[PDB]
Parts: sequence; structure tokens; C-alpha cells
Amino acid sequence: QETQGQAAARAAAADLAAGQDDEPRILEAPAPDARRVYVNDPAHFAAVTQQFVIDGEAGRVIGMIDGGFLPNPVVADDGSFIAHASTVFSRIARGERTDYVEVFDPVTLLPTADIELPDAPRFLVGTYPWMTSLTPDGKTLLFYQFSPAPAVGVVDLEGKAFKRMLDVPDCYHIFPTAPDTFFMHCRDGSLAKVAFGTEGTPEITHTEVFHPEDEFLINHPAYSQKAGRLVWPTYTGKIHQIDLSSGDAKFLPAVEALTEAERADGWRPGGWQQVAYHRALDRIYLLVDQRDEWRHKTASRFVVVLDAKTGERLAKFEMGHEIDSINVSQDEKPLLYALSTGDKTLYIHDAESGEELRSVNQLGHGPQVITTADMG
Amino acid sequence: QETQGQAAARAAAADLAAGQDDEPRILEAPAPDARRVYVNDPAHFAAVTQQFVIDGEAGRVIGMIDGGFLPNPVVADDGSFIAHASTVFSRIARGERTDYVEVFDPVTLLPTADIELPDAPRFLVGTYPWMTSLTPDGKTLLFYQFSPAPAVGVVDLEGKAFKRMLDVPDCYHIFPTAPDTFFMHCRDGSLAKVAFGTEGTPEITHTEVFHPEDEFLINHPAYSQKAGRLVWPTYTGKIHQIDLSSGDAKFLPAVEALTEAERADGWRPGGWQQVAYHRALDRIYLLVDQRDEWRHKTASRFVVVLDAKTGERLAKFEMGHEIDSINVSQDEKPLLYALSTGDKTLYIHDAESGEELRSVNQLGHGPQVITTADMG
Amino acid sequence: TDPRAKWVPQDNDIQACDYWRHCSIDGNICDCSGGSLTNCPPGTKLATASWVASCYNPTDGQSYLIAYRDCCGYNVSGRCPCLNTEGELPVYRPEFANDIIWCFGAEDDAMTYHCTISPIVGKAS
Amino acid sequence: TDPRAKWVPQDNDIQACDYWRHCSIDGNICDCSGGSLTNCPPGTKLATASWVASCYNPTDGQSYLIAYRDCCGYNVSGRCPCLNTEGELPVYRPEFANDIIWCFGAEDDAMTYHCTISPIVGKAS
Amino acid sequence: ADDALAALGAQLFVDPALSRNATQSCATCHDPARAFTDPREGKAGLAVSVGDDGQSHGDRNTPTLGYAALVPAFHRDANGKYKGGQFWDGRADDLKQQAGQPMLNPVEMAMPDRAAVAARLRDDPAYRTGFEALFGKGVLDDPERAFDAAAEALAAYQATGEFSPFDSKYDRVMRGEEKFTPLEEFGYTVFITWNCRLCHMQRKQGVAERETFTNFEYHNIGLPVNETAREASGLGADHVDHGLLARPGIEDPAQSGRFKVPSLRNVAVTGPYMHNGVFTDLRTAILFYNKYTSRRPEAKINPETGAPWGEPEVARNLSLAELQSGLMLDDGRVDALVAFLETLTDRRYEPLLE
Amino acid sequence: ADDALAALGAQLFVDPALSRNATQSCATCHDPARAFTDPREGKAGLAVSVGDDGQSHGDRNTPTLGYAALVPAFHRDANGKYKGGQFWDGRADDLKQQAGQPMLNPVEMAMPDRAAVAARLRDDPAYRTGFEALFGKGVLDDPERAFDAAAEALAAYQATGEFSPFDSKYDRVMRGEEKFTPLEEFGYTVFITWNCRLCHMQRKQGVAERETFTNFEYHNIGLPVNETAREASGLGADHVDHGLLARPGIEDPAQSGRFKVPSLRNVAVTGPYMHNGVFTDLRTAILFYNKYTSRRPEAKINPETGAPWGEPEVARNLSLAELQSGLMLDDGRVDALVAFLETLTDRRYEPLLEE
Ligand code: HEC
Ligand code: HEC
Ligand code: HEC
Ligand code: HEC
Ligand SMILES: [Ca+2]
Ligand SMILES: [Ca+2]
Repeated sequence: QETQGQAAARAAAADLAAGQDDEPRILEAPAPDARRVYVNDPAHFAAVTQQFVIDGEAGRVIGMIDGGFLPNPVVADDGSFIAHASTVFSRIARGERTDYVEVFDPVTLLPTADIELPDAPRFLVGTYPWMTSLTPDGKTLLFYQFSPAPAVGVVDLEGKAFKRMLDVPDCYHIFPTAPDTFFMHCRDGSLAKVAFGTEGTPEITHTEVFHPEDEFLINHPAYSQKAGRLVWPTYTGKIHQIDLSSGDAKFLPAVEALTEAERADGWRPGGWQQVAYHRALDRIYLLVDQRDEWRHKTASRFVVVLDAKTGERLAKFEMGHEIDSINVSQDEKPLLYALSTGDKTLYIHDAESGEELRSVNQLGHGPQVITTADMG
Repeated sequence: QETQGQAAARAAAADLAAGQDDEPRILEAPAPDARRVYVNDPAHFAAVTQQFVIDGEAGRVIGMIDGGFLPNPVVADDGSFIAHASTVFSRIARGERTDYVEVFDPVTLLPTADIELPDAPRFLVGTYPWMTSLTPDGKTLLFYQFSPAPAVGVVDLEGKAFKRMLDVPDCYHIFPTAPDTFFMHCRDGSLAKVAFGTEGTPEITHTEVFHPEDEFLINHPAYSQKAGRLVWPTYTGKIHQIDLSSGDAKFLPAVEALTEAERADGWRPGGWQQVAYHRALDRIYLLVDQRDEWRHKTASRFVVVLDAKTGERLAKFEMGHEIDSINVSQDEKPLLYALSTGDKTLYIHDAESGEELRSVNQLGHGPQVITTADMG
Repeated sequence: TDPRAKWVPQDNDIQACDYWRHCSIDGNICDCSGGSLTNCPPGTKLATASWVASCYNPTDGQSYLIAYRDCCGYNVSGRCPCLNTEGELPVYRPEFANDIIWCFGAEDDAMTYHCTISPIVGKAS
Repeated sequence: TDPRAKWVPQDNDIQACDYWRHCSIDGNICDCSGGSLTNCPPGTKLATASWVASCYNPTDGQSYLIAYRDCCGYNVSGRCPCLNTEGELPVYRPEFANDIIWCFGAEDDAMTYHCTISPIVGKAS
Repeated sequence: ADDALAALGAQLFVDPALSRNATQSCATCHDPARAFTDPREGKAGLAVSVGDDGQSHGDRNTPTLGYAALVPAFHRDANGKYKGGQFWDGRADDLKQQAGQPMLNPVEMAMPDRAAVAARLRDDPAYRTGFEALFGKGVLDDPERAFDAAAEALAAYQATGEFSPFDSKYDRVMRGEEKFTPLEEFGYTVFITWNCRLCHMQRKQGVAERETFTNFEYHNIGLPVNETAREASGLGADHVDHGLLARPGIEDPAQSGRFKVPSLRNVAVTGPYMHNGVFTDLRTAILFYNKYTSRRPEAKINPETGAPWGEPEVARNLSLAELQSGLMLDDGRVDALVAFLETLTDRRYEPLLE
Repeated sequence: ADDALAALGAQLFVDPALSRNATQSCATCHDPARAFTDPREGKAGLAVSVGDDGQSHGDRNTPTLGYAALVPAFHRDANGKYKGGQFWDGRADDLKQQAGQPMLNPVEMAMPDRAAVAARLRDDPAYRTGFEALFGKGVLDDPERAFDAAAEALAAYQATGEFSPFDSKYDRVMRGEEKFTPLEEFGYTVFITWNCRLCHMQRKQGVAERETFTNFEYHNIGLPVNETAREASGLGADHVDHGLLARPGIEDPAQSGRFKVPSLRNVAVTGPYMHNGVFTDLRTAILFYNKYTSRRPEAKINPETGAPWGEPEVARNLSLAELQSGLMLDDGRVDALVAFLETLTDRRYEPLLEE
């Protein structure tokens, strides 16, 4: 019940009363852990943006990172670094464009690499986590390019250098499975496997088509790189699961997040980051509400929870706020993170009971993306 | 009583029914006129900021200009151009600083000049209009530098080049009176006249001291360059007037904006741009409210209007909103502009009756500064 | 106001998020920053790329194709923000996707998003 | 809550704008962006310049001189904004003036404003 | 009588007596079986047509006459863009001023003068009847009146429902009479969202009453010379086709190399393409536009030759603002555009589509 | 006994019999009429002091002993900052370890060894009584016990209120007994908002019980050699004064050129200034700091010489983070700082302020 700002007043008065000296200095953030959570604020397309680093357990902002125009955040699963691909202009939003990758130390938040990306190659879009992606060794960053055509840029983080663009087919998103391989989703309804060497055209294999042309897959699937599990809901809440753990795509039985009855009652997923996946529990969390079929980007007030293995519903939580995005911590007794763009606030819930524990407000102008590390 | 969005729907619908074609293109703003008003948004110290160009007569945004960190706006009195002095960084708010001046065409809003200021010489301060100032001929921009010591930078707008820094005494603010002369206010309570050239020590002459060390003169005096009239309120609403029209300072009789009874009951000016001056009517407008003496930057809800020659009160307007800044158009039947930082809204009032006529909302994050041209 | 409710178009105010031509707009209405319903504000750059939606006009009962175009090269206007998604598809169907910054073809290679205009380019079908 | 009312210090919560040491703060409290009452957040640069005010402590009835210092080099935090001006004087008395970005002496020549810390440097006189 | 006038033009249009040696009529080069273009193979394939003398070839591809009646008379609009007229370079004001030109052109029908045309008209009893009923007795005795009346009849005939029937699949779909296939509907969506709609749609915005998929403007899209056609034309390897700048009275250097945007109706059956017939296949015409947008090495290569496209004939005034769109058409979008453009084929030409 | 020990040190402090030729006592170089500093002119003016031989000059300026008792014993704090100790280079741990050293230094009191000092103490019947009363019978017969006991007495004497009275105008104003002038007040405001507060205040934050206007740390502020002093000391043109690095046991080259921050109490009457006495005027000591901040040509020039300040004697480990403040002190603020520092003068030395 005592707040962080109250306990801080009391510590400060006791220092004063006892004559305890201390040097004003730059703090270090605490060590990355399972309960650290990152909230990116794309700020409704503003030319400059912010990321908040938050301790989920205390509900406290522990630092911030500035970015430019629609940056893509990535966070190494082992906690060793964070990075983003970003874009700046010589006169605010006009003049010469520079795209670049920065790597930051995760406790000092100091840039440890600034890597310029030649010829302004980033895709400028509303933030999708899997349009920029780390390989599982953490040594390579892969970013998507849309113009003039779908391509994928390879950035060597170890040597701090852009390497090359890979030509790909008409495909979207980047799910890395190895130091030299990633998967994308193609317009035609298949996945493409892209295997790449230091030089050469890549080797590209497609799977079979796994969804029909009139089944719409959302912009924000959940991908657990450590499980090799791609969890991909459609506009109706049908959930495709693809196992990438063998290094090849194996398509799991499709699951329905909503019942036939709820569907006919106008229950649909909706929001921004609509789906989360917990690796250890093998569990899928989906933001849903009653809504018209073309209100798919509005906030939702419920989360449904289901067993990934069977598709049985485990819980349905009333969130108590307008929630746009969700994610979960990857430890035992996880937190369920529920971000409201409209409230600019991160609501922090027990993922088991769905109860709200605490919240962090004043998170920028239109915060939308939550990222966690999977450290287990 | 039909709104602008309503008029526009009506017109679009008649074009559609009539089969009228038009080519999508970039608009020109309407020609600068007496009722154009500019609102700058320092955005509570954000690294990037905006200025809104408004037609006060329609209450319509007719354009915007982007700026960097706490830019200083100037508007040429004859409507020929606008300009700002501004500051950007190579990585949003960190890395190499570049200070520059840009001049813009007042109808296309394109930069017609971008002039680098060497050695990052601008004073970064919450926005004070008379910290960056045009000479009466429009040929030279003067900007204040605080660090390492008070100095004034001279920018040749015609030649599009930085000229020199001038060393000055311990003084502040810049009120230009001639192509080669301006006045500043000194810590010691005098003004300093500074006459300069391209090279050599400028000629600096102090006036007599005109106020005690414990009368505090606000950071936002009104200066009418065409009248040579410097109107300078103190924290208590006592108003100093200095006539610079001879080329030398002449001290006019001080007037009290508030009566002895109002002052006894806690009335004081307060806000950001607390004072305005209408040249053709010789009238002074002051934002006032009942307030504790150290709440001198809070909004006020009243404006007093007084005759600048006699100090007689002409009106006291109840603004009906929390107003931080005021200014007036310089034409006959002028408008009284009332800007609310908290509502992010410019309220446009008839200056004669004080009645709110219309308003323009959604003006950025923390708009504070109103500038108009004296074209008459 | 019920955000999850079926969107209801009107044809009487272009500055409101329910104006019929804004059925798949994402960002800001240009008329609120000095442009007009089908023109860019001064200082900005008009893109040639577009997104499309079929928007029902309640006035004449017809459906028109609105091919949205962005006005680019300025920070986002911050005035009259709107996000509607009638017929909006995911990014892999990009001709119908509205999270994408459609500043391609803008003069000076302007690519920052200021606001969006709503011109009719055809009848639907 | 009445913004024009006399400011009333408290010594129970440093995140509030009425916390006694914030009597002439202008900006944001660093405690709310990962700093603490008297330390900068990670990634920012601590200025050596300051501004002073004499702030009454309601815990011990004494006035203390608070020499504010800015943490610089990041865009404004936007969390716990506050503007108080007890004893605050115009810019020509800069040691008491709080509109100035007091980032001088920050490492790497950082000059953008992020938040302000509130350390005590003496008793009043 | 508007009916009568057009019926007279229908007679003239297929009459080889309007050529010097009576070997060709309008319909020889504008074959009604081929959407009013030229099926005949000459020294440069179907790129350019052979005149009445059996040897002379033109330097430009024979365009369709379908929908040519929807084009406004030549003018400069308020934005300073030239619009309308007839011929690839706009050198004729309208269809009437156009009609007399092939008759007297030595590389086409090759009549020596208006007097020779009149003499041929006056030699036909039916023309004496039909002309005199419409223009007055003695019209055919006056070479100038006769030639002007023949041009008026031909222009009237070209303005009938038969040249512009608006019965394509696209037309049926817009009337709500059927639907596009998925591939056609994709191609239409690409056409109206990519750069094609900036030049190949009548209006900038709104819906056209009788769309012909051209804005009637003049653009230099940077086409290379058609080598074998330039050779066949005999104009010399030194010659430059300046497009609109060659119109008498146009003097503005910015119009050099610009040509009239063609209507895309019947495009699928009126190959080869462009003003010089340089591309034989519709897909190649579409791929040409990737040369301005794609970074793939294949975009530099003409798939019909496997060699680089070739330098533009006229290297200035390219429509770069419109052409450098920032987006490359992938193979699937090219397929969709072809399928869409095939829906602009008039009902009576659908059998040609195989 | 606390009393008697300090009383014994009071006698020693003024006794020239602790010097080889008997010409010199502590109080000769630490003159209580001059805030415990040396008024005598030698070959380098007042920059360095002459020893008991009448010829040898030291290489460092004689500091005040006023407030030296508030300095903590030498230690490395947790920041890795050395702090405290005695002498400009902290080579003595505390007052007691320091006191024996001038006695045996051949450029100062020049006694040949501890036994010789014991033999001088033993000659004086008053020392036999006072020493034995405090330290036991036979103390003066054991050279090592006698020497350590004298150092003890002398350190006790410097710990009395006489050396640290806290009765300056500044102290009175802090007790509410009087007020600063507007100029003194402006000088205090500058001192506490500019970089001076970063080294010349006891604490990093909070309020000190007994402020002496030093943090007891070691800093290289980039001072030049004082050439006439260095010529007088005879150490050689090639000698470098390494400051803290010269302390036995410090080996860290980052400590080279660092000296202990002096207390500013009585600074107005204890010129010349710095560890080598290089600046005559207090104004000039203040102006030196503008070399790191000002862009004016004048800021590079020592106003006492008309010549540049000079190349630092040690041109590495400069405290640039603190020195490069970004703000130049204009003349009004130098004026104010002089005024303020003059309020740090002990009551009994206020009459010295005029001269
Ligand atoms: C020898 C082949 C030939 C004959 C015979 C011929 N033309 Fe053509 N026609 C052409 C060529 C080639 C062009 C384009 C020439 C150019 O643009 O310079 C053309 C262009 C036209 C155009 C303009 C179409 C457009 O889109 O710009 C019209 C109309 C036209 N012809 C009508 C006629 C009429 C009527 C006749 C009979 C009097 C006729 N033509 C005889 C080959 C022929
Ligand atoms: C800059 C205006 C412009 C743009 C954009 C444009 N075109 Fe064209 N198009 C032309 C002009 C002009 C010609 C004739 C060029 C010439 O022959 O000199 C032409 C010719 C064609 C032809 C040959 C038709 C014929 O009868 O010979 C086809 C097919 C075509 N365009 C399709 C497209 C498609 C599909 C797109 C979008 C990928 C497109 N164009 C973009 C102006 C444009
Ligand atoms: C010849 C002049 C001379 C005499 C006599 C002298 N000293 Fe000093 N004293 C100095 C000089 C010079 C220094 C600084 C030397 C250095 O830093 O290496 C100094 C430094 C000190 C310090 C260090 C103060 C500080 O702030 O670091 C103390 C304590 C001290 N002396 C006490 C004494 C006592 C007690 C005596 C008599 C036993 C004495 N001195 C005799 C010249 C003298
Ligand atoms: C980086 C730490 C630091 C800063 C900042 C600093 N000082 Fe000093 N000051 C010192 C040190 C160390 C010395 C002794 C230097 C030496 O002799 O080698 C010194 C010496 C002095 C002296 C000579 C005292 C004596 O007894 O010789 C005066 C006066 C002085 N400082 C005043 C100031 C003023 C006023 C400011 C603010 C403009 C200031 N200082 C800033 C560390 C600092
Ligand atoms: Ca053709
Ligand atoms: Ca001294």
C-alpha cells in the first residue's frame, strides 16, 4: 500500500535527518530479469518516439530510450542487449533521411553500436514486432524492406556493419530460426523459408498454402523463438500454429479461440498486439470483444486463455479497461501485460487469476507495443 | 453558425453531384494579412516542436511549420517572410548539435534560406519572443547567447550568412530600433543601447537605471517596433513604458494595471505572454487574476485593458478559460488572442467587447507563444 | 462513441471521423491542418502511392472507391486524428492496408507522415 | 488543485508537484523516469550548472537551499511534469530563473532537457 | 442526316479510290476486324504500316480508332499542360482536321492533291448523290469543299456507337451486370492505386461518365528507338522523333519527346505497343515501367530481346515525378494488370483474346 | 589533560629550540598574526618559506593551520577517490603523523634526527614536568617516545578552538546574527550554483555541521610551475611536482598532478595562492577558472603578468568534467565571489582585510 514515491520521501527524509551523504550521479538500471517489460510509443506517427523500460514487479519506469520515426525495437532473449532500427531526418521530418541500428547496453542504456543502413532501406509502417528480428545467436539483425519490393536486410551486430539486402518473393514478416535461416509469410498463403550465406542469392523454399485467400491473418502474430512456435490468429479468432523447432514448418491442428456460439454473437479478436504466447506453460492469450467485423483495430476488454496443445479454454478475463495490446512475462506465475493506447497506461495483471496488480501511466502519446525477454 | 467542416462537406457533395473535377495538389496559404496569427508550441521542452499558422478571422489552421528544440519564431511586420532560429541533434536529443536559421515563404511555407549558426550559439530557454529579433528593415536577425557569456549573434538574412557575435554587458533580451542598433535590459536596472558594425567593438551606452532591484520585470514584455514602444510589466502589474522612437530611451510615467484595492485583495498578472500592446489604439492588455505572489506563471482568467497615455482602465474582460498568453491583431477592430496551454486551444475574442468569437483547438502539446505581424 | 460498434457514415462534416469518405483512413484529416478534403497543406509533399477502400455514401446510396494519399515531409499534424478500417486487410494485402506509410512518389523523397486526403477515384466493384 | 493558490509543501511523496523540494522545479521529476530524487536516469547526462531556491521543509520547519540540476541528452520524459516558481525571478537574475535549460557542463555536451533532480546544498541565507 | 453524314463516312472509310493507285482505304490500315489497327506484316513486323505505293513504311505505329471520338480538341489547359487532339504527337486539332492527312501523305494513301481526291469522288454516282444531298449541289466540283466534306463525313462516322460501344467486361462490371474474377479485380485495384491511374484515367478524381483510360495529356516515358521500324521508315538513323514539339506552333522545348497518352481500351488486341510499335507483348509494355522503380538487374532488360531496353530517343522531359513511384510490380501484379487490361476489350473483340 | 595536552603543544608551537640553529618555530612559518601562514619575503616573495638555515627555500606555499583539524585522516573512499590527510599532496595521514616532519626536514627546521629533538626537550625543565605528567617518567630519555609525544601535543593544540573558531561573518549570518550585503549574498549564490560548490563544499548534498569549504579530495586544476619559487627551491628545471602520486604507496598514474582541495576559510588573508604560491591576488585565483570556460582572449592571460597562464606542470588528469562548466564568470560575478570569500575570514583577522 505505501507507494514508490512515498517510500522515496521517507528514505530521503531519513538521509537528511541522519546526515547521510550521497553523490548525485547517473543511475544504472537493475539487471535485466523475467519481469522487465518494454513499452514502445510510436506516438501516432510522430517523427520522434520513446521506449519505456519498466520493472513489471514494482510497476516502475527504470529507464527510457529515444527513437526516431516508427522505430522497430528488439530485445535479446538472454538479457544481454536491446536494440532498435530507427530513422531520422536532417531537419526534423524533412531533408536527408538516415536509417540506422543502435544497440544499447541494457543497464547503462548507452549505445554500444550505431550502424548506418545504406539508402534509407527501412519499411515505414505502424509498429509490427516481426518486421525486425534477431537471430537466436543474437549476432544478426534482420529488418524488412517494402520499397521498391519485399526484401530483407542483414545487419552484422558482432562486426557492427550492414552486410546486404536479400531479394525475396511477395512476402511479409521475419521469423528467424537459426543463425542463417528465417521464415516469412507470403501473399499466396504459404510460408517461405529463406536460408542465407554470407554471400549468394538465398535458398528459398515454400511450404504448402495453409490458409485460404478469404481468411485474414493479423499483423501481430506471437512468435517464440525459443519454442520455435508461431501463433497466428485470424480476424475471426481461428488460431494457426506452426512448429518451426525442427528447422522446417510443421502445421499443427488449427484451434478456435472463440466458440461457434460467441462468433455468431459478434465476438472477435481486436486491437494491436492481440495475441500472446507463454512458452513454459504452452498457453495462448487472446484479446477479444463483441465488435463489428471491420472494427478489428479497436481496443478489447476481455482476454481468453487456452491450452495450445488441445485448444481448450482455460479462462476468460474481464480486463476492466480498454486494452489494445497484450504480452506475458516468460517466467513461472507470469504477469499478463495489458497496454491501453488511449489511457497511455500499462496495466499489470496476474496471468493466472487475471486480477490487476498495479499499473504504470503517462507512457508517451500513443503507446502500442510491449516486448519481453524470454530468459529461461 | 455552419462550421468549416460542414461548409466543406456541403461543397464536396455539390462537386460530386455536379461531376466537377479538381486536381489533388499542394495548397498555398492565403496571402498574409492583419488577421493571420502564429501559435508556437514549445511542447514542454520536447526535442521537436510545431508552429501553427492561423487565419484569426475564420478561426482556421492554414498551415504549420516544424521546428527543433525550443526554436525562436519571428514574423516580418510587412508580411514578406517568417523565420525561426532552431536546434537539432544527429540522434533525436543526443549527438552533434546544429543550430540554424530558416527563412520561409509566407504562402508556400517552403524554406527560402537555411543558415548554419557556428559553434551551437543559441540560448536554450523556454520561449521568449524578444530573445530573437528582426531589425526594422527585415535584413538582419539578432539572437541571444547566454553561454559562455551574454552575447548577441548577427545573421545577414539578405546575404544568407551568419556575420558575428557581439560581446555585451550582463544584459538580456534584444529590442531592435535601427538596421544597426538595439536595446537590451541589464541586471543593474538600466537599458543598454548597442550600436554595432561588421567588425569592431560595438558602441554600448547605458541609460539611467529605471527600476529598483526588488521590482521584477517579466520575461515577456511587449515591444512594438513600429511605435518604438517597450511596455514592461512587473510582477505586481505596475507597467514601465519606454519610448525608443527617437533612437534613444525616454522613460514614460509608469502606470498601475490594477487598483490599490485589487492589489490588496491579491490581484496580480500571471501567465507566459502576460501583456499585449495595440499600436494604433495605444492600448495595453494585461492578463491578471487573484493569486499568491509566487504563482506568476499560472494561467489567468481576466484581461484588463488600459489607455497607455493616461493609465485609465478601459475594460476588464472575463475570459471564461485558463489563459496563459495574449496578443492582439494590429488592425482596426482588432482581435484579442487568448491562448490556453492547458486546453491547447487559441480563443479568439473581440478586443473591444471581450466576447469570445471562435476558437482553434488541438494546437500541439503545450502551445505558449502568439505572434502577429504589424502590417499597418 | 461506442468504438466497437459498426461504423455509421455521415455526409455533413469532413472534419469528423465518421465522414463517409474516411471509412479506411489512418492518421489525420488534411482539412484540419490547412489542406482540404482532397488537397495537401502548404509545405508538405503529396505522395503518388495510395491505399484503397470502398466507402458507402449515405447521401446517394452508392459506393465509391477512395484512394487515400498521404501528405508527407512534416511531423504528424496532431489535428483531427482518426482510425477507421472498413474493408481494411493485413499488410500482405497492401493495396487495402492502412498502417503502411504511403509516402512513395512524394516530391523530394518526403517520407514522414503529416495527414491523409480522401479523393474519390471510382465507383466500387 | 487551485493553481493560483499559495503553494503548500508536503514531505510524504516525492512524485507529487507539491513535494517540498520541488518548490522551483520547472520540467519533470527525475524519479519518474528511472532516476531518483537526487540521481539521473540511465543514459542521461548530469549537468553541472544549477538553479537555486530556498524551499521550506514542513518536516523540520527549516528552509533549505535546493540547487536543481538537469539530466540532459534525452527528449523530455513526459512523466510527472511540474512547474513551481517559489522565489523564482526573471531571466536577468539567472541563478533564480527556472525557464533556462540548465544543462551546462553535462558530459558529451548534452543540452536537451529530460528531467530535474532536487538535491539540498545548504540551509537558507 | 447526322445519321446520313455518318453513313457517307462509312462508305468513304472502306473505299480504296481515295488512294493514288486504289490499293488502300482507311480500313486497310485501321482494320475493323482488328479494333481498327493494322494486321499486315511489313519490314518491321507490325510496328509500322505500308502505304499505297507498296514500299513506303511510316515511322509510327497505326493506332486504334475506337474511342478516338471521346478525345477533346487540342488545347493548353490552365495548368499549362497540352491536352487532346489527334495523332501520337497531337499535330491535328480534332478528327475532322485529321481525316484529310492520310489521303495526301505520300507514305500513306499518297494522293497528289485535294483536286485528285475530288476527281475520284466526282467519278462515283453514289458519292454525287450522298454528298450533294448533305452539302449542296456542286460540292464535288470544288476541290476544297469536296475534301473538307469528305473529312467531315469520316469524322462523323468515327463518332458513331460502332467505334465506341462501351460493351467491354469492364463496362458490364461497372453497370453491375457481372463481377471481375479475383485476378481481374486485383489488377483493377493495382491499376487505380499504382502510378498507371495518374495518366491512364480521364479525371484526376471523381468518376468519369465514359472512361477511356487516358487523361489526353502528353508524356515522354523515355522509350528507345525502334531500330527496325526506324530503318523501314527511311527517315535516316540521324532522325529524332520529337513528338508534340513537332506540332506546328508548339515551340516550347519542354514538349520534346512527349506523346499523347493512348486510351487502353482494346489494348490487349492492338499490339505491338507504344508510338513506334517497339514492344510486341502487352506484358513487356507493362514491365517497361519497372525500369524506373525496380532495383533487380532483370528490370534493365527487355525480356523480348534479353538486351538492355536502350537509351531514350529523347533524353529530356521524362515524366520522372510520375514514373519514379518507388514501387516495383512483382510478377503477380504484372499478371493481374494484364488480366485487368484484357477486360477493356470490346465485346466483339473477345474472340481475339485467344 | 585534553587541556594539558593542548597546553603543552601551545608551548612547543612557539619554541625555536626545535630547530637546528634555534632560529625557527612552527609559528615562524605559521604566524598566528597572519592566519597561521608565513609573512616573511624570500627569493620568491611570499610563495615559499625559508628554512632555519636562512637559505633553503621549500617548493610549496606554506598553508594555514586554521581548520586543518577538521580534515579526515587519509583514506580511499568507495568512489575510488582519495580523501583527507595533511600536506598539499596528502603524504601525511593526519595531524599527528604530519607534526614531526618539519622538525626533521633539512629545508625547514633541519634537526638531524629524533635524538637531537629529544636532547632539546630534555634541556628545558618545563618540558620535563609537562611531558612526564602526560606521558610518564622517562619519556624524554627515549628519542622515539619523546618525538611521538611532541607530535601528539602539537596535533592536540591544532585541534583547539583557537585554530578553528567558526566566528567569520559567514558563520554569524548562518546563525541568524547578521545578514550578507547584496554583493556578498550574490557571491554566495554564485559559489553554490557554479562549479566552486563541486570541490569547495564539504558534502555532495545535504548540510554540513562544520563547513570548511573543501571536500578534502585531490584534483589537478592544471596550474603552471611558479618559476621563481621553483628556481628558489633548487629542485631543478626538470623536476615535476606530482602531487598525490608522490605520497609513498600511491602508484596510480591517474593521481599525478593532484593536490588536496584547500579550505577557503581565511583565504582572503593567506595569499599568495595555490600549492606553489603562483597567484598574488585572490581575484587572479578566481579568474584562473575562466581559462576553462571563457572564449575571450583575456581569459587565457594572467592579469598579474600580461602573459598566458602557462602550460600545466602536469598536463594529464585535469578535472575537466568539473572545470569545463560552460559558463564564464563576468566581472560582476568575480566581484561577488571576492566579496563572499572575504566573509570566510575569522573575526580576529577582519582587520587584516583592508591591507
Ligand atoms: C498507311 C496506313 C494508314 C492509312 C491508309 C490511314 N491511316 Fe490513320 N493512322 C496511321 C498512322 C501510322 C497513324 C499515326 C501517325 C502519327 O501519329 O503520326 C494514324 C493515325 C490516325 C488517327 C489518330 C488516332 C489517335 O489516337 O491519335 C485517326 C483519327 C486516323 N488515323 C484516321 C484515319 C482515316 C479517317 C483514314 C482514311 C482517310 C486513315 N486514318 C488512313 C495509318 C494509316
Ligand atoms: C507518366 C504518364 C504515364 C504513366 C504513369 C503510365 N503511362 Fe502508360 N503510357 C503513357 C504514354 C504517354 C504512353 C504512350 C508512350 C509512347 O508511345 O510514347 C503510354 C503507353 C502505354 C501502353 C501501350 C498502349 C498502346 O496502345 O500502345 C500500355 C499497355 C500502358 N501504357 C500501360 C500502363 C500501365 C499498366 C501503367 C502503370 C504500371 C502505366 N501505363 C503508367 C503514359 C503513362
Ligand atoms: C620553514 C617553514 C615551516 C615551518 C617552520 C613549519 N612548517 Fe608547516 N608547512 C610548511 C610548508 C611549506 C607546508 C606544505 C608543504 C607540503 O605540502 O609539502 C607546511 C604544511 C603543514 C601542515 C599541513 C596543512 C595542510 O592543510 O595540509 C601542517 C599541519 C603543518 N605544516 C604544521 C607545522 C607544525 C606543527 C610545525 C612545527 C613543528 C610546522 N608546520 C613547521 C612550512 C613550515
Ligand atoms: C575541480 C575541483 C575544483 C573546482 C571546480 C574549483 N576549485 Fe578552487 N581549488 C581546487 C584545488 C584542488 C585547489 C588547490 C589547487 C592547487 O594548489 O594545486 C583550489 C584552490 C582555490 C583557491 C586558492 C586557495 C588557497 O589557499 O591557495 C581559491 C581562491 C579557489 N580555489 C576558489 C575557487 C572558486 C571561487 C571556484 C569556483 C569558480 C573554484 N575554486 C572551483 C579545486 C577546485
Ligand atoms: Ca499498337
Ligand atoms: Ca597561501
